[PDB]
Amino acid sequence: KPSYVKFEVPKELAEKALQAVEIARDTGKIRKGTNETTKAVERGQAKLVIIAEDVDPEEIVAHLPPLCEEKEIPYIYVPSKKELGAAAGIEVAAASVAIIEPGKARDLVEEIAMKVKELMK
Amino acid sequence: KPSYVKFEVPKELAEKALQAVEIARDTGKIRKGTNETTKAVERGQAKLVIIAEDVDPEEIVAHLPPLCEEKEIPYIYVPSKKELGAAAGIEVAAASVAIIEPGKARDLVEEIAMKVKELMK
Amino acid sequence: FISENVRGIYAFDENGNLIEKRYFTDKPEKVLDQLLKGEITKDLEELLNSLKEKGYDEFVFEHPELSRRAKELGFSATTEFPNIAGERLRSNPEEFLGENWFEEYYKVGVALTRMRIQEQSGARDKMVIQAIEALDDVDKVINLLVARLREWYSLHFPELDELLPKHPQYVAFVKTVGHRDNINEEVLRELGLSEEKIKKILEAKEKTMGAWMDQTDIEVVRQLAEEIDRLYQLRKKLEDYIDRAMDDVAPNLKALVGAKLAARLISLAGGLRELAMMPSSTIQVLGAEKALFRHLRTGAKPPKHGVIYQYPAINRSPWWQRGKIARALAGKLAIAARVDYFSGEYIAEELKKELEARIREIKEKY
Amino acid sequence: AMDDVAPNLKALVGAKLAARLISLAGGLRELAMMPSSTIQVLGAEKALFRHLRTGAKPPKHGVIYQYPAINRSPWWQRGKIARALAGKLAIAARVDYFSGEYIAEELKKELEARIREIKEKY
Amino acid sequence: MVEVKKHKFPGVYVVIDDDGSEKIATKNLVPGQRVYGERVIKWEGEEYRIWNPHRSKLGAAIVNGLKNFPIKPGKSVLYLGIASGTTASHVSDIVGWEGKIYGIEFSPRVLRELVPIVEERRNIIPILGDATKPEEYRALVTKVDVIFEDVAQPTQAKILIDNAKAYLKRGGYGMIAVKSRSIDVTKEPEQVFKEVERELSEYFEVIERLNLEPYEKDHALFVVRKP
RNA sequence: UCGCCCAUCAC
RNA sequence: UCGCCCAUCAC
Repeated sequence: KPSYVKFEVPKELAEKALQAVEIARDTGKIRKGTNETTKAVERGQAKLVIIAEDVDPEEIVAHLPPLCEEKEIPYIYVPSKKELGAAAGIEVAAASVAIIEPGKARDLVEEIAMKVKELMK
Repeated sequence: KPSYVKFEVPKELAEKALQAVEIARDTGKIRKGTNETTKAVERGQAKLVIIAEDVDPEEIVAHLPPLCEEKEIPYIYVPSKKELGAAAGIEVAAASVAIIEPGKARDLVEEIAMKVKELMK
Repeated sequence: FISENVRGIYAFDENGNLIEKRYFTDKPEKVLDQLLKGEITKDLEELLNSLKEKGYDEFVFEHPELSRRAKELGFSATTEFPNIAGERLRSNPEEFLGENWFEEYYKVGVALTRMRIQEQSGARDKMVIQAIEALDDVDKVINLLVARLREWYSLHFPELDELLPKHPQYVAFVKTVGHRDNINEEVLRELGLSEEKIKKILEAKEKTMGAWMDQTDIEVVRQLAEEIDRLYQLRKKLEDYIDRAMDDVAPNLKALVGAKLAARLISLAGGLRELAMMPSSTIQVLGAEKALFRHLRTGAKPPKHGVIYQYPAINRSPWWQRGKIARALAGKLAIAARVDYFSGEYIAEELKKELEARIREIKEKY
Repeated sequence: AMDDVAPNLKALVGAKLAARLISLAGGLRELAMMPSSTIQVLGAEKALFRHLRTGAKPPKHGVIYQYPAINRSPWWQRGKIARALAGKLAIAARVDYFSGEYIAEELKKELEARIREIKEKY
Repeated sequence: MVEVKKHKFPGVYVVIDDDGSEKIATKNLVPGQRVYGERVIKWEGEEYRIWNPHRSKLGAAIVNGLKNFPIKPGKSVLYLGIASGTTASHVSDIVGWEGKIYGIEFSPRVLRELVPIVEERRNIIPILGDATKPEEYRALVTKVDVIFEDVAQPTQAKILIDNAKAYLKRGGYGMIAVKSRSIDVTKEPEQVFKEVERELSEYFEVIERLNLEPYEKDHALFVVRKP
C-alpha cells in the first residue's frame, strides 16, 4: 500500500472524480500525466487533482499530497492508472490528471471538495 | 620541470640515450608511446626506457620511474616529447619510448645502464 | 622506524626499543587494507605526529608508496622493509600478542580476503527483504524436518524426545551419534551438555523401550539430521549477509547522472525539495539562463535544453538526436529527484536501464 | 575557493563505476600503473578467459562497457570510444593517485572532441 | 583388504588396496568433511584422505621421488599460488593444529571458494594480493620455517626471492614449481632451469632439483635453504 | 550427443 | 596454439 493514499476512500466520490475527468474532457480545461499535472498544480488556479492507486514507483506521485497542503487544493484517487488514462481519453496509462476549469464538472468538484475537507479532519 | 624525476642530469647521458633511439629503431626492436612503453614495462621486457621532460598533463608518465624500481630496470629522461617522437620516426609526439632489443647499440645501452646505476643510488 | 600488524601500530628506535604503540579506531581489515595497499589512515597519522611532538624528524616505513604519501604529507620519509619495528613484531609475535597470536591474525586475514573485491547492487534492500523472508522460511522448514526427525528417531530412542527440548541440540546429537550405542560421556561433553543432562540420557540408554533400526536404516535418520545442520548453517549465512548488505546505501541522482549535473539541477531549482516539485518540461530547461529569460521577456525561441546539455548523448551527437534525448532525460530525472527527496530508496540501475532502452529506441528510430 | 578538493575518476566516469574499476585492477595503485590496453578489458569475465585459454577474438571492452557513452551506443563507435576511454581513464587514475589535483572537465572535453570526431568520420 | 601405512616423511601417509600399489594420503585435520570429492578411508579411531597426483604437481613429485621435503608437523609456512586450496587441504593435514599456514593468491575470485572451508581448517589463513609484491600483505603475515611457490607467473623467481627476504628465517627452507614455458619460451628448458639455479644460488643453497618426467613434461621442482 | 564458419542485420 | 592452479560431475 503506497504512502500517498493518506486517507481511506469509500465506495462513493471516487467514481464521481472519474466522472469529473470524463465530462471535463470536452467541456473544461484539463491536463493529464504527472509532469503536466505538476506544472498545472503549481501554476495558475487548479480546481481538483486526481491520482491512480497503483502508481509504482509510488515516489513519482508521492510529491502531490505535500504540494496540495502548501497551496490549499483538494486531491482524490481512483483504482488504476490504465482506467485513469482511459478516463482522460488516451489508450496508454496516466498516473495523475488535473482540472484547470471544470466545464460540466463544477457541481461535482464542489461536492467532492466539501466532503473530503471534513473527512480528513 | 616535472615531479617524477629522481636525479639531476645535464645534456650528458640524455643526448646519448636519444642517439641510442636513433639506431635501435632500425637495427633492433623498439616500441613508442606510453601505453606500449607501459606494456613492455609491466611485463618487464623493456631493457631501457626513455621519457620526456615536457609531458602535459605531466601525470600520464609519472608511474614509469617507481615501476622501473619495482621490476629492476634502468630509466632516463630527454628534454622534449616532439623530438622524442621524431627520434622514434613517427610524425606526432611521444611521451615515452622502450628498447626491447638494442640491435647494434649493445655497448651504448650497456654504457647508459652502467652510468644510470651511478644515479639510482 | 614505524610498523603495523593485525591489532595495532608500533614505533621502535634505530637501536631497537619501543617508543609508542596504538590500536585501530575502526574495524581492523577496513584500516589495514589502506595501510597494506600504500595510503595513510588517521591512527597511523596520530602516531607519526606523536613522534613529531616527541622530536623525531626522520622516518622509515615498510611500504614504498605509504612512504611516498608520508613525504607528500610534509615529512623526511623513506622505505626499509627489514627495519626493527616490523622485524621484531613478525619474528616474536608471542612477545606482543601472546601464545594465542595466530587466532587474531586468522580472524582478520579471512576478513580482508572477504573485502578485496567490490560490492555494488542495484536492489540491495530488496535482496535484504528476500533474505528476511528466507530467514522465516528457513526456520519454518527446520521446524518441519525437526518434527519428522523427532518422530522417526523416537522409533529407536523414545525417551529422548522430552529429554532434549532444544531443537539444534537434538539435530547435532542425531548428526554425530547416528546409532544409540555411540552415546558416551565424552561426545555429550564435546557437544557441551551439562553433567546433570549427562546423568540422564546414559541412564535411559541402559533401559530404553524403543524398537530396533539396523545400521543400514539409522544412517538415513543421521543424514536427515546432517542436512538440517546444513540448513542451520545457511540460516547463519542469511544473518551474516544482511550484516554486510546494510553498508551499501546510496542516492540515485549520483548514479543516473553524477555530481556535475545533480548538484546543478538542485542549485538551479534552489533546492532538492524544489527540484522534486518540478516537471520534466522544466527540468529540461533548468540552467538555460539567458535562453529561458528571453523566451519569456521577448517571446524568443523556446530553449531545447538547459544545464543537461553536457550529458553523455547531447553535446556529442547529431541534431536529430539532441532534441529527443533532452526531454526523455528530463522525464527520468524528474522520477529520480522525487525518489531521492521523498523516500531515499535506491533503484537507479533500473532508471539507467530505461534510459539505455529509450536511447536504443532513439537509435532504431534515428 | 582554496579549500576545495574533488576526485577526477568520480567526475570522468561517475563515482560507482570508478569505485568498481579500482577493484578489478586490484587497487587504485594498479589503475595508476597498468597500460590502457589492459584497463580496456578489466572484468570482461568469460570473454577474456576464452580469448586467452581458447584463443578467441580479444574482448572490445570489460567493465568500461557500463560507461554512459558505450552502454547505449551503436556498434560502429563502441570499440573506438572504448579505446580512447581506456586512455583518458588511465590519465584520470594517474592524476588522482600521483598528483591530487583536479582537471576532470578538461579530460571530459577531450573525450567529447574524440566522440564528435567519431561521428564526423563514421 | 586396504591397509593405511606411514610414508618416509613426517606427517605423510600411504594407502595400499585391492590393486596393492601405493597411493599418497593424509590423516584428516577435520574428520568427516570433503574438499574436492576425494577418496577416503575411515579407520580405528581415525580418518584418512587421498591426494590424486594428476590434480597437483607436488603430489606427482612425491610419487616420482622428491626426497628433501621440509613441510612437517607443527612447522610455520607461507605458500603463494593456492586458488581454492586442494594443495592447502593436504598440508593442513600434515602440519596439524601445532603449526601455522599462510596462503596468498593473485586471481581474485578463485580464492573466494576457500573462505568457508578455513572455518573448519583453522590452521590455514587465505590472503588476496600480488605474490610479486610482499609489501601488499605485510601486516597479516609473520616469519616462517618454509616458503612454497606455485603461482608460477613469469615473475616467479622474484616471487620466491622477495618473500624469502621478508619472511624466511635463518636456516629456513624454500620450494618452487618452475614453469619453464612462462619464464622464457624462446629457449630449451635446461637453459631456463640453469638461470633459475644460478640466480637462486646467489641467495639460497640448492639442496635438490627434479624434472617431473616421466609423469609430466617441461615443468620442474626446486627445493632450497636460506643460511 | 556435441561443436564451427561465410554473407547479411541490430545495440 | 599451449601452460598451471582450482571447483564440480562422472568413469
